Amino acid sequence: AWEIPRESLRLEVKLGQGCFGEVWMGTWNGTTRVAIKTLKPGTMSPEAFLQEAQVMKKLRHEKLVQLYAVVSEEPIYIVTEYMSKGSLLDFLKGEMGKYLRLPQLVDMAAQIASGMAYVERMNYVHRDLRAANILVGENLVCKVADFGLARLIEDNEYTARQGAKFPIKWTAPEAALYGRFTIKSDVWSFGILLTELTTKGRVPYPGMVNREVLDQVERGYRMPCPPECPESLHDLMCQCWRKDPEERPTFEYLQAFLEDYFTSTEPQYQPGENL
Amino acid sequence: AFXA
Repeated sequence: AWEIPRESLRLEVKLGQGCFGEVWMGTWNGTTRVAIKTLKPGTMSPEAFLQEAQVMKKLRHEKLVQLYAVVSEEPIYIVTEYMSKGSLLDFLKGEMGKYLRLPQLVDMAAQIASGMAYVERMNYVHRDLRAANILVGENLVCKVADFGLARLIEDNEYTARQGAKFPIKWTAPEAALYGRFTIKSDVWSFGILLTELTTKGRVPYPGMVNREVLDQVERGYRMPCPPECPESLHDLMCQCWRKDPEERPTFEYLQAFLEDYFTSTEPQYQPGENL
Repeated sequence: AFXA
């Protein structure tokens, strides 16, 4: 069931570490370049994971990081397509961040929307869309990673949607408060992602704590338009942040709006200091 | 999750 022997993998170079595990560049079957994500034991049920992996395997799209194989025994290994430029969040915060302007950032958003539009077409739900879980490759290619993992995490505080490991600031209120995760809560998160892109990786709701964010957002608060960001793009964010989930745009719409942005919407764009 |  896409399950492979652990010894068919060679984990060669460390690529990163996060709240729930590490990731390595390596070789599969001594011939194939891959990445291997490795999960801290106790993070999720091997059986529940193996079941979900069968779904993850079916998601085949140029803008989704492809699943190749798994090792379901703890520590769980997830074997995927390898992307050479790291997480989008780190990309935005690092040295290249200074060279990115609105046209690059909008194109990256359009690519992400394209992968998510496939997820949407397939009637699936990501649950944790944000720059930390997007990967960058050569030629500023961006792909969505880690589809289907969020639901499986068993961390104590995390299952209560609280604590340092649960991304409250990136999560739609109905999902954060009530666990109502849908493609429309993914759309909200995409709105937050647009803010990450236009602020070069700044945390959302700067200076606000998690509870304050939830309270304020429920009362109608929305993040403002970033400096040098056209109001039309902030309007798109605000559509993603509509209180009624059904009234948020589709990813199909987001993709097309972003792909056409500089001819249909902002043909008069002039580069600024940052965007 | 793997990359912070």
